[PDB]
Amino acid sequence: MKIRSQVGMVLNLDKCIGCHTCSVTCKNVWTSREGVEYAWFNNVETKPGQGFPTDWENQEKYKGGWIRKINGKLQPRMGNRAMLLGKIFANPHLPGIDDYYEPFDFDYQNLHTAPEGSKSQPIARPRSLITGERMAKIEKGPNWEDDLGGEFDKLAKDKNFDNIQKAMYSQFENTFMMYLPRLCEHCLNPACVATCPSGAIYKREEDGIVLIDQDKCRGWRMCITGCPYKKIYFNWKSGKSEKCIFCYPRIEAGQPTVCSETCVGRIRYLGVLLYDADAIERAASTENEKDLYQRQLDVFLDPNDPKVIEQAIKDGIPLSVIEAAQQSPVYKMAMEWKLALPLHPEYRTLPMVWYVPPLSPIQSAADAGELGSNGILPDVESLRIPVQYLANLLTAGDTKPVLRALKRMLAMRHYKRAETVDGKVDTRALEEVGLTEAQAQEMYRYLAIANYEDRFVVPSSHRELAREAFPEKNGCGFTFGDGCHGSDTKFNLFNSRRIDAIDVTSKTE
Amino acid sequence: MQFLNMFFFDIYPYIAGAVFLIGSWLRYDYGQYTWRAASSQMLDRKGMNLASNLFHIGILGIFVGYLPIEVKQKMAMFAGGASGVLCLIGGVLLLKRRLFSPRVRATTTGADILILSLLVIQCALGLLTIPFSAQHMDGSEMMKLVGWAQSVVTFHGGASQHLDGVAFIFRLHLVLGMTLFLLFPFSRLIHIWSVPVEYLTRKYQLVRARH
Amino acid sequence: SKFLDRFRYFKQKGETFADGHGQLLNTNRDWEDGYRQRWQHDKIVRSTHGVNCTGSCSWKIYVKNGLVTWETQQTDYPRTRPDLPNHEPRGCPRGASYSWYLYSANRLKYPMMRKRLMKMWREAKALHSDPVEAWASIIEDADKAKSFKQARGRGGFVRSSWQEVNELIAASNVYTIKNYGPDRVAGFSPIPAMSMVSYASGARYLSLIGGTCLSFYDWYCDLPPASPQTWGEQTDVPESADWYNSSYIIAWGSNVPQTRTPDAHFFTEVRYKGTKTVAVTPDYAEIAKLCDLWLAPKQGTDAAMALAMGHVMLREFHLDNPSQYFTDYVRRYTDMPMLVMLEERDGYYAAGRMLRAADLVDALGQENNPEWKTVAFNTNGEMVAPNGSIGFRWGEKGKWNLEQRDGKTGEETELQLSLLGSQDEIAEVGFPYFGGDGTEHFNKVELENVLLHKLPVKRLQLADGSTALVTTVYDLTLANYGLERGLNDVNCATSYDDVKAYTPAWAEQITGVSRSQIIRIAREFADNADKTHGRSMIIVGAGLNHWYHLDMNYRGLINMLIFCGCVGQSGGGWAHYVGQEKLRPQTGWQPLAFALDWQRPARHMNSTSYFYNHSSQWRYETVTAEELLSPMADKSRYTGHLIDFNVRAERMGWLPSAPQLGTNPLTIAGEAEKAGMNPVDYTVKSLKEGSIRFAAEQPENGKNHPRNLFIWRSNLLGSSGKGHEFMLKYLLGTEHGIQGKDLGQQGGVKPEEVDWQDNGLEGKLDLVVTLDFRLSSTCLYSDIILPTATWYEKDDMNTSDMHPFIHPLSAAVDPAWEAKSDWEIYKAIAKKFSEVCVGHLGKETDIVTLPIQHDSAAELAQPLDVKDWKKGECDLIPGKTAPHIMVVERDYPATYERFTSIGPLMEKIGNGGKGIAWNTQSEMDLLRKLNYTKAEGPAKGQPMLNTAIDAAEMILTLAPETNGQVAVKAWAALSEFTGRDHTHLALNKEDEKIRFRDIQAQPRKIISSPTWSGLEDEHVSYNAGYTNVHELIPWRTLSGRQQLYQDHQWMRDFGESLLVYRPPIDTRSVKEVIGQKSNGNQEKALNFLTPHQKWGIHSTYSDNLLMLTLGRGGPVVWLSEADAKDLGIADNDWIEVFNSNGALTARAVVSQRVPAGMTMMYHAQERIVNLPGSEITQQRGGIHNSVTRITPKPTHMIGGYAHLAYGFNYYGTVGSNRDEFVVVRKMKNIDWLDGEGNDQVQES
Ligand SMILES: Nc1nc2c(c(=O)[nH]1)N[C@@H](/C(S)=C(/S)[C@H](O)COP(=O)(O)OP(=O)(O)OC[C@H]1O[C@@H](n3cnc4c(=O)[nH]c(N)nc43)[C@H](O)[C@@H]1O)C=N2
Ligand code: SF4
Ligand code: SF4
Ligand code: SF4
Ligand code: F3S
Ligand SMILES: [Mo+6]
Repeated sequence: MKIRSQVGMVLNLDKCIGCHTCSVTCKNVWTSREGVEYAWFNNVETKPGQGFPTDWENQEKYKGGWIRKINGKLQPRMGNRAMLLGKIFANPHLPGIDDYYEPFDFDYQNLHTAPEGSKSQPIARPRSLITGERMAKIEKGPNWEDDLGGEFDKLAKDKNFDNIQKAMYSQFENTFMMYLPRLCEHCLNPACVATCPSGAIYKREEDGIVLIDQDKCRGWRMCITGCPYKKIYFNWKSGKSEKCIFCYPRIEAGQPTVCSETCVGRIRYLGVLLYDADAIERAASTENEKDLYQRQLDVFLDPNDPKVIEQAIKDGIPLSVIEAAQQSPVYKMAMEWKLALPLHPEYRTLPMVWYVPPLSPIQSAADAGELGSNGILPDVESLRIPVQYLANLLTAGDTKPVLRALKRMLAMRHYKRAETVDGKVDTRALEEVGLTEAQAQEMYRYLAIANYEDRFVVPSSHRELAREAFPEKNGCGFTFGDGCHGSDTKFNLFNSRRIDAIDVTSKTE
Repeated sequence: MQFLNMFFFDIYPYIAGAVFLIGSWLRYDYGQYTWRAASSQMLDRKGMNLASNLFHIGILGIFVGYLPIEVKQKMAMFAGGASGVLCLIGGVLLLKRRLFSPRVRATTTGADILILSLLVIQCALGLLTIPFSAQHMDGSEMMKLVGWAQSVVTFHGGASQHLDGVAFIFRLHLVLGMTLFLLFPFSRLIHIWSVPVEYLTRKYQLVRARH
Repeated sequence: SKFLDRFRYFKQKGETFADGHGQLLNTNRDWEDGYRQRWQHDKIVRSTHGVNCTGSCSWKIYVKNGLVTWETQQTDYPRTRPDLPNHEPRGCPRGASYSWYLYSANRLKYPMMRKRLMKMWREAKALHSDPVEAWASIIEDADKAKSFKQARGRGGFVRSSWQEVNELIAASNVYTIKNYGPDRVAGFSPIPAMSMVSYASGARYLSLIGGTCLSFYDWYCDLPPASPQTWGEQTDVPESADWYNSSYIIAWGSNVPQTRTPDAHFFTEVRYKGTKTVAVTPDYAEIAKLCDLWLAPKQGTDAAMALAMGHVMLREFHLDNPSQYFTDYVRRYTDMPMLVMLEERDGYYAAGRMLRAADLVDALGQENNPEWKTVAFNTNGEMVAPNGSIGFRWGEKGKWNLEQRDGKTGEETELQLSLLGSQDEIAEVGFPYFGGDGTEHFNKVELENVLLHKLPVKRLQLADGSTALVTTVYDLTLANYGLERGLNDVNCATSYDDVKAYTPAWAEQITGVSRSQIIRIAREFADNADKTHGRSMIIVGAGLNHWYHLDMNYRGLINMLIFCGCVGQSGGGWAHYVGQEKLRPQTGWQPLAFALDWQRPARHMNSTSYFYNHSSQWRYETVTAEELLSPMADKSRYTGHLIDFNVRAERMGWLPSAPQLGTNPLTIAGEAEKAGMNPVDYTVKSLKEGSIRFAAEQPENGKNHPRNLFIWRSNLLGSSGKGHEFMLKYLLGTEHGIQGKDLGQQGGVKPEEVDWQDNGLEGKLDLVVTLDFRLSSTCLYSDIILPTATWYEKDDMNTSDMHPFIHPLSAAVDPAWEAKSDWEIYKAIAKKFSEVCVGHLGKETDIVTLPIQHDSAAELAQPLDVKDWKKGECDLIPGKTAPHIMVVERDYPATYERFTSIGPLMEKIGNGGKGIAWNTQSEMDLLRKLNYTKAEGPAKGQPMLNTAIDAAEMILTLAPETNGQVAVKAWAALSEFTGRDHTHLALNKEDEKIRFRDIQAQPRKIISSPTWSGLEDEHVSYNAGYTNVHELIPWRTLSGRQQLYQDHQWMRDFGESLLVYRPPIDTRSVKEVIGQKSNGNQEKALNFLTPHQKWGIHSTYSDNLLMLTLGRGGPVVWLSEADAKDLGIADNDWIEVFNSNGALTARAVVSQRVPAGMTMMYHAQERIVNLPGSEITQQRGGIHNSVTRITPKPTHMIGGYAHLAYGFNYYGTVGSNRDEFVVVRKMKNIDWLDGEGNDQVQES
């Protein structure tokens, strides 16, 4: 029993408008450098589709995530320590840039400098950002399948259509599409960390953010394969890997991540989750993969339980963090309401970025239809997105937790309409799914009204604890190059000293 | 000739060694971000699996090499012969890719061309010495080279004397090989220092405390 | 030493966890500073985007290293009520990418000029010391003029200087104004709401010098003529927050998540409140993903669905089981109880004009404007002239209100709806039916061109001794819908399954939507509205409004909402969202933008007629007015080319003109003095005699075409310009891709109001000047490109229809390189013009034509019919049967001093708009203190307008929306007309004064204003028409109520007196070119739709690498799988789309969500990125508008008739475009035409 905290995220897919604003803001801030111009820490994909990189969900091809051996032990699908080391000279599963897309730019300047007397109107053609050569044609992009862009038989190759008779969805009337925005899951049992030979990747103790140490990373590029979500991108220029860093510079003072605060749909929720690190391996190694979801909920801890409080304090969790955990929207949606679900819990990484499945227009039927248990509003059975699809995406194939979430959402709707339109109390739909009026009114507060202070409840990472914030506050930022940053030993070959440190020791004790 | 002899085998080996060691330490302490393998696999996968493995498995087998002395020569001529052939094939393939694969050539640095070219040359020379050591199956050639090497690493003056009357080809091989050490800290070769041994016994999950 | 740390190997190994599965390390983490210092910045500056998206989102501009590096949304908007979600963060993907422009490879840094033009300019100046005479030597030489016009869009741009371009612009303006007339100089800039002062910069300059200011709302086809028709209001809608007060919403032809991104959450969140949502789109659009039900009617047939739904509603909630709420509502707020006179036809009657008080004996006791007051029957059988009719607006006071009172005795009355049960007899009235016409691409339902219905009527004794039959609009409406009422009408429905005029079964054939779906939703919608008292709403957009028959689609939806009493209630109504048209502080911005502070009036022009005429698209017209006529109209009383109707509209004072007259309007006064009469009379006499003619009659004589065009905040030649190839050929004089032949070549009928010539005049524009920050397509075809500041480098203001907040644009840093704000660019042009004009123009006198204005007393022009003075049907009375003839004095040498100072007219005359006026002296005094005043010069003592801030402050201080003080005087003025007090609407905010610097600190909510019809309150959200319904303020329509019946002669004769289904018109643009230039691959005809894209806002951001990387990397076209497979097209193949108007090239996006029969090239991807050469024109591939062409509609030219009277962007012809059809095919040769030898060839 060791309590640790992390700011988790929940994305309400039902409210996602597929706008990509989250992707653009992340790109401008973190990945506009040559070498990672093709990398999209945050990217949104339209489903059905294979995604970015192409078919990333196909773990048989890419070898990402963990597997549970016969003996019950966990091992990266890539292979054990030695097997992995044996692939170091040439990672045989490594995705090529073409699996992402060849980054390109256009010769805009030709519009400006075209010579006098051109035979035709000038134009700006494409050019590779990798070779600088002229590109005859752009054949791919990071969001190439946007809004069902491509023949159905191509998009339906979607790993999530497994075990589903998809023929019926090729019919115009049964058409359907949803959006899947995604970043790094900042897992509790990250495969990346376990597949990096140099130990360059680590999970921060105080807030659970998983980072790739840019100093220590050696560019063995095995981690990229290890991540079953393909969220680690090789910086082709620096020779090192980079990944979503959960905007820690901001989270550290209590701010939302850029993609969270910039979400136009107001679908992202940030809230603390307390977990028992000592239960991680036990939970990620449960025999049946359909139990990983529940096994993980069991690893999370109740923030109002004084037993957990005292254990947290004893284990170093700051008071303000405990406080935040007790009013965490992520906890209300994952633990209480059961609306949020993990993404591919079967990879056994214990993902910390969860999702609320989306509703959808009712399916095609013989006639206008009949009033169901929810009146003019839809019953969960009438939704057009095949529920089995959502299950392959969020619950290892188990449709039960997905139906419960979808039903409760619809239930909430039924109750609120009774109230605001008929001016009457009607808890029939709520009772049917097991929610009380109070839970429903609260769900409505966080999901519908969604005040800024309720969507983001990020506590401080407290950079002052176990460190020396004073001399840092006085000297951080003066990057003259003292060459003493990064090590604990004060000795350095250039005979220098740290700018943000006090070297004249007090003689008065 | 005698002057060049003392320079290349009495002095130079210490210049290259001083530059190799202090250069590695200085680049490690002040160039962490520049310390990487510089993989280029993602930009072009074709043939990298075969090429890279041939080269690495080849060159590494040679170094594991670098029971009387003449037995060792035999083993080194056939074992080192094969590894050197695998290595030379891999190297040549890696160089052809670096120079002519648009994506690799466009994003390469000069040092990558230089260091890989010198290694292919160094491997070709190595193979060319085989027929020369074949005229001294008693291991007499190998003995001289070993004598020199041991004198150099124990800081014993006169090292070049051990090389008295050895096939000229062995001279070049030694010069080029020391030159590689000299250019080591300023090329991608620094990845060699980082061979991930500790990984075989490391706990899977890593967590860094507040620091 | 990082090396020495490696020795503390195990000393950094703390506790393990998870039974040896994990290890806690105590090692250095300083490296983390790496990303920390990237996030860090110098400051954040507040700014927004000056682009037409309706977003109006305030952003945080980050400056790091003294440069703009990125941006993130501001979340500090004043919060909405506790029971409503707030607006933060807003924003969208396009907006998030703006930062890219600032230093990108496509940024315009210096003023540019076409090389050929510069060479002749500098050589001319060496021979002509005076720049005016220098331009003259160039422009009057056919070969010189041609050498640079033919160079347009053909490279050769060279770096110039502000001094050089400013002189040439001014010299050219002076020469043009002097030798042809001020109205030969013009400028195009749209949506002032997105950047108020930026728009005003050029409009103010042009207005001072007399140049024409081209419109945009109608030109873009965002103006729904149906609105002016029904409410006498350009456009007024509820805010997005109000969607959250609705319990039933239909998103019809509105792609909310994609085209209203920042407001979408209100739509997704309201669903959790119990609200049901329905999406109506032909394709499975993004908006469907958010709804409960998806209806997919055949594109263009929507009016049919609306009609059938209205049918069910009337049948179930008005007849079978009358709704108390609905009945009372239509009784008091519509023209249903109004009486319509029946005209005698052969064997049957036809609905004529509405009965007026003047028609009766005692004129119903109406002495003032009796012929402009509608008549109805009270429930006691007595006839009455109810309050509110537009007749009570002018010439009297206190009666222009919606109080259900007798217009004569001021007593309370109760209008009756149906005559059924008190008629003197039953008369058969014929209604027009077009549901049987149409192309082969849409289903039709054969009935009769004229449907006879049994209507209850009453015989009345008219004031002229004659007699006539009348019936109510209500009765007429139920008949038109096909509702059986007991008179046993064979053309009425016996059931919803009966295929009759507008039944669910009928619409099922026309639209393809299951009749039971139409019934269920019509029933639910109406039921919800009855239960909540109108809280049902319909979000509608360009999906329906860009069709040629937009009025039918709209009146279909409007009737549904009215029949259910939703208009005017928070949570319900007509939610029209297209462009960012709502510039809230209106009356504060107009005087600035059109120099109304110095001179009145300006020269406004409706752009569709303007371009239709000058880019000569009429010369290729395929649609005849005759084939649009009502089958019951006198075919011979409506002869001529569609353009002939425009010319008649112009000379009758209905629509504006540009150029106005065929003679320089600055010389008329000088001729009137010689003749011995004042200028006005001399003009009327000359017009009658024909010595002076309207320019519209001879657009090609060499003196009636615009010669100088300024373009800013517009990409006209790559986005809005329908008939792209026509513009390139006639306005620019460059190569073009037009494929068809003109009227002359086909030997068709030449217009009867306009001269004809086999060889049309080309290259009419002498100088095209474009202002922009990126080299757009328009810039590429310009003569001079002026580098303008991006939205992060200048100050201005922004407002939108979506929310009630007014916030600013701010300079994060000074404009990069040599860029300048639009305000400063025009300020400098004005300054140079002022000196260059000396000796050429002084204190001139200008005769200006001004069409009869809506909201002005003159709106009461022609009451019962149409009289053309040129036909001798009436005298030429300017301001009534012709346009006003105004005298405007211009002080050309003082243009600059006037531009940079607030004129004396605000003080001498006052300010106002929308039919009301007020004193604004105190505001001017305040402005003198805020902007400082002129030390000397012509404007001595007047407030200054030196900076963009001064200008912004002028707008804020003058408008009632931003100055509570002005707000009360404005409501006080309106109270005179209605007789009801409205000051209570702004009294509790009378001290409020929004300052520019305050909004930089935090966006501010505006004050309720009479300029609009909703309230800015803290208990009720802003809902359009709320004031009419709750304050009893009339709708500026003939009847005062929401008009279902349009009785204007033209509306009746064109079959639109009542709404009716009209099938997409045939542009006949395909069958003439299909197959004429085979490339070997199959060709097929498809409907060419252009909804707005996801990877740009029009063409803006289209060249932005972020948008191009997130999209398909350049111009693309969506095609259904079936259509693509039929044509041999694979996903991403190069394809060519073309028709008579031109050709474009792009790559295909094959998809299942696109229904067979239609193709979609999302709006504005323009002509500068990734386009190969056309296999059809041998030229660079064209753009989406290379295949469209303007085709005006007669019903949109109606003027001098109450609600149908002119207004800048209030009425006028529209640029519809969705009826277009095109030929599609896979390309063969992919030649880039650039000498790169990098061409390709697509197989099979
Ligand atoms: N991202 C982005 N946002 C913008 C703009 C932009 O360029 N990009 N521009 C502004 C401006 S200026 C305008 S005028 C509007 O956005 C137009 O959007 P709207 O959604 O009304 O039109 P649109 O023409 O796109 O039509 C919307 C959808 O309706 C479907 N549709 C198309 N034709 C029809 C039809 O005939 N009937 C019906 N029922 N639906 C039809 C279609 O799915 C389309 O996307 C607005 N914001
Ligand atoms: S999602 Fe993030 S933490 Fe999880 S395995 Fe991938 S990169 Fe590692
Ligand atoms: S910003 Fe929000 S609504 Fe838009 S795509 Fe990203 S997650 Fe979805
Ligand atoms: S472009 Fe318009 S909608 Fe998008 S962020 Fe900017 S202002 Fe908002
Ligand atoms: S495997 Fe490790 S060495 Fe770097 S490239 Fe991945 S973090
Ligand atoms: Mo628009």
